[PDB]
Amino acid sequence: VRYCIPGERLCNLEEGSPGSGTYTRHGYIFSSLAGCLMKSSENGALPVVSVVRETESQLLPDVGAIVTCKVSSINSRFAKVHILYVGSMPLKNSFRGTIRKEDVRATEKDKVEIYKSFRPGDIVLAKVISLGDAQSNYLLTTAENELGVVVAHSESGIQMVPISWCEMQCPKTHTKEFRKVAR
Amino acid sequence: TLSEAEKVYIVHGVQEDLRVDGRGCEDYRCVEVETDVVSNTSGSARVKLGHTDILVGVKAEMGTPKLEKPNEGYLEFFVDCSASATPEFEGRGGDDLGTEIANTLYRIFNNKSSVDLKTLCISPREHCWVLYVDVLLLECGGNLFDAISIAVKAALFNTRIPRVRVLEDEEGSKDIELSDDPYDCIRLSVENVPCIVTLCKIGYRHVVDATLQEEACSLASLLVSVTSKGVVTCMRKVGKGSLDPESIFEMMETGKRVGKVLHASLQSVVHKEESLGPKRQKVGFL
Amino acid sequence: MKETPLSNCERRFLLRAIEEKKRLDGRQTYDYRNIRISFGTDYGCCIVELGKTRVLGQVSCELVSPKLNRATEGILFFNLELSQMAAPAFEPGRQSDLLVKLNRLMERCLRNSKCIDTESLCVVAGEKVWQIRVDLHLLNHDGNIIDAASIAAIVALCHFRRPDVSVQGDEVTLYTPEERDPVPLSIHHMPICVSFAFFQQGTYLLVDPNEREERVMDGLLVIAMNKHREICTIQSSGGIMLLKDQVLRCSKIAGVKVAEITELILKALENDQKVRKEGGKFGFAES
Amino acid sequence: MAMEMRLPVARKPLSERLGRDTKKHLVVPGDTITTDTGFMRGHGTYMGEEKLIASVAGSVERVNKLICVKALKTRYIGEVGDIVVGRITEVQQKRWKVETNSRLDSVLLLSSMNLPGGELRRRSAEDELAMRGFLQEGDLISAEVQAVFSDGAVSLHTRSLKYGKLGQGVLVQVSPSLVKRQKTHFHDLPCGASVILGNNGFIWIYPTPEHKGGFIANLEPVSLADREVISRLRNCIISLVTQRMMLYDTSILYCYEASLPHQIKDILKPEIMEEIVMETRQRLLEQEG
Amino acid sequence: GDHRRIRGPEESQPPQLYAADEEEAPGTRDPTRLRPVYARAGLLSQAKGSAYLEAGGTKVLCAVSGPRQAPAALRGRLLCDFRRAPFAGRRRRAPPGGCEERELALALQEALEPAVRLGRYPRAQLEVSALLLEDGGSALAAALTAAALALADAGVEMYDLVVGCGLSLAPGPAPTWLLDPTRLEEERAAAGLTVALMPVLNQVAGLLGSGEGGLTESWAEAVRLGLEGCQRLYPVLQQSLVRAARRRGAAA
Amino acid sequence: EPLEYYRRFLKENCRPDGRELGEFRTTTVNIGSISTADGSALVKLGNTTVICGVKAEFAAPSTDAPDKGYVVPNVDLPPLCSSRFRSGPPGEEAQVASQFIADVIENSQIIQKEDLCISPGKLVWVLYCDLICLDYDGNILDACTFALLAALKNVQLPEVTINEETALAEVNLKKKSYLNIRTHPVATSFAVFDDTLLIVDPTGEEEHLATGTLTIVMDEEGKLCCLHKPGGSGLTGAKLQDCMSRAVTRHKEVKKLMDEVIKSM
Amino acid sequence: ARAARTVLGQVVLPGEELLLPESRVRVVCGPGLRRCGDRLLVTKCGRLRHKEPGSGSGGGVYWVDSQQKRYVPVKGDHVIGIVTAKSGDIFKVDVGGSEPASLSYLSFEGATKRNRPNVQVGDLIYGQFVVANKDMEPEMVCIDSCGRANGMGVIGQDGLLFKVTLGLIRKLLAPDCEIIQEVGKLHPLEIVFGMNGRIWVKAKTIQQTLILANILEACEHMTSDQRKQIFSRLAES
Amino acid sequence: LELLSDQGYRVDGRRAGELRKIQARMGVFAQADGSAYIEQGNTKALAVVYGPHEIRGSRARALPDRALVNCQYSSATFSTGERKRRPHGDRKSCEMGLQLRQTFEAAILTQLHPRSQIDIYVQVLQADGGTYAACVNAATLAVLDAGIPMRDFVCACSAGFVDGTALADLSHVEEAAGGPQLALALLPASGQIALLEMDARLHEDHLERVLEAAAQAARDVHTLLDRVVRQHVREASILLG
Repeated sequence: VRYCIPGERLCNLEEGSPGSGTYTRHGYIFSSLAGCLMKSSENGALPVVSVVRETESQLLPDVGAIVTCKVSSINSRFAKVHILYVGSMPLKNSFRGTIRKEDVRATEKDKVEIYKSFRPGDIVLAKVISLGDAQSNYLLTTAENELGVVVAHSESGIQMVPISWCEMQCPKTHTKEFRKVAR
Repeated sequence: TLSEAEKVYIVHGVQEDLRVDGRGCEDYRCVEVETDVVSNTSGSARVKLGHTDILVGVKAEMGTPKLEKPNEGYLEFFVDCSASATPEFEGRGGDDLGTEIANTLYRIFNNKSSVDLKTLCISPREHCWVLYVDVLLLECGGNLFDAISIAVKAALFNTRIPRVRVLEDEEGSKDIELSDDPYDCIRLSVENVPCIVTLCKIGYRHVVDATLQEEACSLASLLVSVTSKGVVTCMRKVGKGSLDPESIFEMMETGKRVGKVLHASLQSVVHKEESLGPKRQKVGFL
Repeated sequence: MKETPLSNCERRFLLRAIEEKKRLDGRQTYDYRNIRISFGTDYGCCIVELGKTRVLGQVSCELVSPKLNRATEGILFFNLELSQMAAPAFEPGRQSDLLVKLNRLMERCLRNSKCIDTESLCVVAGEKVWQIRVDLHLLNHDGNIIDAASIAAIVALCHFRRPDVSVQGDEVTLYTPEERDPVPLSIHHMPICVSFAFFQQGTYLLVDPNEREERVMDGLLVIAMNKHREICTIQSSGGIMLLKDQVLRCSKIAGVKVAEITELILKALENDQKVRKEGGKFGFAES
Repeated sequence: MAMEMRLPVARKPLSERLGRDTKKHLVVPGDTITTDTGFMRGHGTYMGEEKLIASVAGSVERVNKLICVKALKTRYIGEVGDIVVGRITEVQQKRWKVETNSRLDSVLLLSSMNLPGGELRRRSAEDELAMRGFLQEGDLISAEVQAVFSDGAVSLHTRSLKYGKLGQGVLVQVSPSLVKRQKTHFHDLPCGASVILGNNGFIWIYPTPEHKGGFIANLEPVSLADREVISRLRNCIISLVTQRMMLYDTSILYCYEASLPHQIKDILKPEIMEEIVMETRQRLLEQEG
Repeated sequence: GDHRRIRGPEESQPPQLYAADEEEAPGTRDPTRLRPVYARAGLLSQAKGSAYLEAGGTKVLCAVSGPRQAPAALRGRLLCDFRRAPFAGRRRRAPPGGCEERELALALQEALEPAVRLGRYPRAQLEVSALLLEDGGSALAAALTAAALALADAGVEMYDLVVGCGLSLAPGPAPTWLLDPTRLEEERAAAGLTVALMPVLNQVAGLLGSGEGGLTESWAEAVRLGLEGCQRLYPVLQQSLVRAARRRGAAA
Repeated sequence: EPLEYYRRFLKENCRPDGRELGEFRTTTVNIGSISTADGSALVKLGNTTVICGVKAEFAAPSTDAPDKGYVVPNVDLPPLCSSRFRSGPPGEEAQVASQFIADVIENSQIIQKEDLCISPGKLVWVLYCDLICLDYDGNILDACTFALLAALKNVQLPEVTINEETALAEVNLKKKSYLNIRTHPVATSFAVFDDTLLIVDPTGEEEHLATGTLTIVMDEEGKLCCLHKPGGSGLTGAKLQDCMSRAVTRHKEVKKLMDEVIKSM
Repeated sequence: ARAARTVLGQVVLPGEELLLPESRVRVVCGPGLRRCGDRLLVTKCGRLRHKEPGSGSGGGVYWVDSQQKRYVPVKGDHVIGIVTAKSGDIFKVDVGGSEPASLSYLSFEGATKRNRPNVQVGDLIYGQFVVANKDMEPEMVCIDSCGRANGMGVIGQDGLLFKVTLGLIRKLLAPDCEIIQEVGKLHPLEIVFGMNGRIWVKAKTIQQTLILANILEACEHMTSDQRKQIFSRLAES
Repeated sequence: LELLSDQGYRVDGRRAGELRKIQARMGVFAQADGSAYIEQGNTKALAVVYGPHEIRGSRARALPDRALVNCQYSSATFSTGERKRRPHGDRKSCEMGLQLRQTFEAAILTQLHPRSQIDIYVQVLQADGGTYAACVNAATLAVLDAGIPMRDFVCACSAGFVDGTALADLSHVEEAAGGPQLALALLPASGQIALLEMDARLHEDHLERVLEAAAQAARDVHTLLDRVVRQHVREASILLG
């Protein structure tokens, strides 16, 4: 174990290769961060050096993921969300995703309707597909019956229960709201 | 701004000791100097260096001296970076560069040996002179600081403060006595007022009067302030880039030589003009 | 926020009704709206409301070191604020053009016309002089301001009273409104602006335009006048091409209008004095 | 080294050195062009009270029945076949936004730019993402106009491989009313270089190659004997423009041939400028007639 | 009158100017000496990265509000706000400033842009905020070093660290270059100078200077001296960062 | 899911950090850390931090009260405290806190302005007390008041004299004089959740997700200088007397602390 | 907190809770009310009002006849609008609310890509909302669901558009209004009432239009004197 | 000191009905799209017009119908003998901006350059009276040099009233005396006024006089300007071919 510093060299190119958090100058590698270094080894015997600030080491929500999020803004076209839990490990770096109109149910019907599936201020979980290019806009999908809304607060302040596939109700009083209930 | 291949062209040109204007790396261009442009000022000057046109006004007003230095007066600098230079300046966008240039001009004159301020004192702690210098930008074509400095010096040389006797009297009554001799107005020496010199580094070679197209191609620029003797008042560094420790020395030596030459030429020119007289007609903006 | 856009329907209807010389509420072209002048409890406050446009005016005093160029006569400080209650668009620090033009115009009109005596309000020539500031506030915005702002400033500066002062040498003694009776100001003549609005490049002209008429007009001619027929300022805004006879006629109008407004103002002050001389902290005048 | 200062000398107006007394019809705003039965108006005029009134300062031109004006300074209005040189300013999801001396922001649609070699199939998202890595913001393109929109803007394209992106070279910005409207703006001079003369005021000067579409950057050095020529041409063009004369092959070639005695730098000093321009002008005038 | 702060008096001059005495002069010392340095990174919590540096009467903070969305055009930015607390220095100045704060801010930006690599932080602006609690000598150099520490702490990429050093000139008959001085050695001085470099690759990043006088050779000696001082100072900062990283490893 | 996660602890009569709903966090001070200033005081409540520097200058009084030495506070919440603040002029929270500090200084009457007049009508002291936040983890008013009081006890001023011949005043920076302060106002904070749940010394999040806040300054002799009650879900005197008791306790604690410090010098 | 039946014609003020009698019978919470458990919170000052359906099972309905100026996008309301801009397929129209509503180029009666409607910026419209909610921007349409514009679409031109209070409309549109009936006898006309306090009128001449607009904006409290005054004026136009 | 000697002369040595020799030029700065310079006595205005170009930071103000005129005013510190600071941002330079803007939006004929900035800039180097009109005229010459279409020379000047007579093209002396001064700017061809500012007290029947006097002074200024412009155009064309 050794903690490194943004100026100190680490190794020749002949004794390793840059993985991340480094840079190269004449015949040498030079760190670029205050953190811990690690030289992984492939079956090829040539090491890959890298440097990490394990405070927030690294996370990546990949395609076949199951990620929760919160519905902030909506439109007749799409509904935007913020990423909270990638799997079960939260991430203070809240990424921002989107859910399209058709990419809401496995049936793919155009008859779907956002305002009867989602509302601003409820938690869902979905599967990402596209990472995004410019703004890293995650595009999430809920084309499955065990997906979508799980918790949803009532007209004013009550948490509702997922009665059926597209119905939810508050336990205190009686009122049938419409969402894309999960499971 | 400009592309990448043009930058390659320019840097290999410099490395070869040629430039788009077919001049070397130690060669300014014809700088048109003029003095006594505006009339309502106690001093004035104008410079046209290639495609950068600067005006400079100098007003000698009467004000209270500074408590820490009542035995002598002071210079103040204001800098109107008129949007007429590039439209990207307005009531707020030019304040940055104006402030930068003004702070430089101050840093050039916290020297105590440039303008003999003691000569600007009438009655210590009671009255004193104040030199309000007002720089006015009209184009931006590079080598801005050197031209501004040359203008400051030509304006100082062209400054004519009147003599005043401030006589005290009891029961708090003060009187100012003028000298009705506009020909008998005093003149402050400029044998030490320094010129700025902007050495921009391109590739592995340094350059003077760095035209815009070459400033965009550079990474660092050392500003030096030299007097006709050879000393170096100020030594600042500007640029979003790095700079080696050895090249500093070459830059400084070159600034020394260029300052000698520049001050010689300016002194000769302005003596010439002062000799001519009203016969010159003061061609300005016409 | 933002102002609701203007429909082409209203625009065309207005232009046509002008062509036919028909205003909306039912008045002619050479007519103001019923202007009311109401007073407060504190000497120097006036709320003047013409139709729907209400404007408040307060007048305050201070003693301060004068400025060297004029060490004998005092100072005067105007300021007009466009309160967000006047209209949505009037966010702070956004509608600055209107503020600037109004304030410069009002300063010019009152100050440079020498309406009050900046000399009478001297106490110690070189050390202490008065300082009269007047803060106008726009409460409701329906149409014509300059007229309202001016009527308010004038009613105030004619309905204001200073704390009396005694002096001997350098010994200056201020006193309270309860120890002596505050002294009024010194006016020479009361100017009040008059606003004309041009439609169709100059063909038609209106008086006291409403808000819509200000939105479908191209040009604005302000004219300051007195009861003695003395031009104090005139200004053209809106980028419009007028002529000579137009301004001449507008002036011959402003004459009568200002005479009448002045009569009203004087009646209002008379009535307010009568009330306070009978028990009551108000004063009211109606066009 | 060498530095020089000099006072400003007063101009010598009226260009009396020529002595022409032109046979033109100059005007200025408010001036009343000939008022007659149904004369059509063009760029540089308007109508008032049944009277044709100029709008801009210059000479009037009366084609068979059309009355137009030909100002002396404008910004490049868009034609339909004029070649052009342009510096890029933005890269929008769909296209590129380019800066000419025009009253708006010229436009190069992604559909227009030629592809590496002749690999022409169609434009997809992959091309939409190479839209940046190939034509960087700030680069230069030598194109020709495709069309002019009703809002004034100019959509331009690249007909062949002679067009496209430019090498390293050098550039000048002059007024667009100082390049004769003619053909073959693309010249390759015997001096050892080549030049592109925009219908706008952007001139490009590049050394001429030996092989004979910008998809590769030949960021190689340039022989001194091919940079000195370029710099001399640059200064000669600046001279020509500073004296307000037209600009094309023979003009620049003859200013070149004139500026060999006077070295590569001393031909911006107004005296040298003026004498070179006078020599060139006189020899053009006398040889052509 | 400012309407965003409390109504105080119009003007207010300090008492010192009304004093009567010849202030004490330092005298002699080892010109190639350095003050005792206390540098620690990781002080502040609510900030992605922070650092604190004390050298004599000098006491400086720096914080780094990290990437905040806002090739050669999609290249990062860093805007630096230098600010001396109104309770530093013999005299008081209103918080705003507007004369020298901005000059030293430009200095920080010009000395940091090189070290930091901004290609990896596109479409982003790093808000660096320095604060000078007490002035006791070389100030701009301490600020450079502290901003470097705070950046390296927040984990922004770099090429090398930034080490500063301030010098002054003794106005005596035999003028010697005084290294890492005090506010007294700096107000009773003829010339001042400030170097800042990246010691691994041995490259200056931003320097500055001024003089009642001087000359080429003197300035050159000053430069090399400041370089040596920065070299001798670097290891302290190294150890400080290592220590903070160890504390992070301890927390989890 | 922050609020829920927090109600769980609240109903377990605790907090997610280890505080028993009625106790503060580690409170510490440091006196005389700064020479350039007349008075200096650093305060920190765990993560929260504040620093006061009090400078002394001369000035001419008003005309309504010549024998009044001004005391001008100004609070500074620079962007390095938290990201919710931006480089520029002062926002709203800084200004509110400034007015709070001034109201305190004026009502508690810790200091007699008359004790700052040298030559009435001509000179009088002005104490520029500049406070600076450095970590806004929460409860900044308590820290501000406590640092103000600490530095304002540390401050010792010089002595001045007047010469009729010169008609000017001279200072003696060798001899000095402390500054008498009569009352020792301490501030105690509260965060009121939905209806009846009052937590003490609320940190950042606890203030973000709260229905209301409250602050109460409690002088030593069983009196109050300020009851800062900006909005909230409401309160009855029964949820208020308890806060006053706890405020008295906190007064005792911090005054003991400050005494120990001024005696450990 | 008492006798919902005894204050059905009284002035209720916000904060007031009122409770209703009963196993029970479904009822509906009006616009100015709100539900707290089994009680009715009041949210707007008003002369309370009640109604019951012709049946006996529906229960009832309650509300408050609150007067005000600002409008809120509601569903199934006929509304005048002012096209503010056009973005590609949809063009945005102002209503007088929080944010501008949206139309679609193929919502007008009989329109497709090869047949677009004539809508120019500044043009005014008479549509109705199909999605009016607090969470999403409101979309409107100028065609009944069946597929016919039963009076919707662009208004036209050559008229006067003014603005009044909402309660004034809610009163005028009543089948038992006297003013708008008496006006049908003096001179002809044709007018659009928009539930956002915005009214459109047209007649033959212009004097009449102006008199009419003044009547309408005053008819909330007109005196018999002014009433017959403006009536006589119309008779003399 | 005095303003009108009993003979009819002024201080400067000119009758009431005449004015001071304007000396101008067109083409000062080449890095722009239009530039000018004028000295209407001791005054020295300087104009610049960066042509109809693209709007950046569109900020939803690019008028689609017409063009966007943005004119900025500035009075240098050393203009007056009394030094002043903050020449921009003041409450007077912005009023001058409004005035110039509403004049040239009237004249500049914007209906042909929609969605485009015409950036006008004015700097006053020396002020000795008639400080607005010099700027109007310099900006006019600039516009013309930039080939921007415009209905007519928008020529401006000032008049005043002293001893029952009207003066033309006031200076600072009689401008400081406090008498009525009426500045205006009109389009000669049509006889239409584009701007009419005025500031001091005077009777009404004394209005037509100063008004027509200012108008005639503006006509004279028109003559002088147009002679300059014609020399410029002629020289340029001759050099072309």
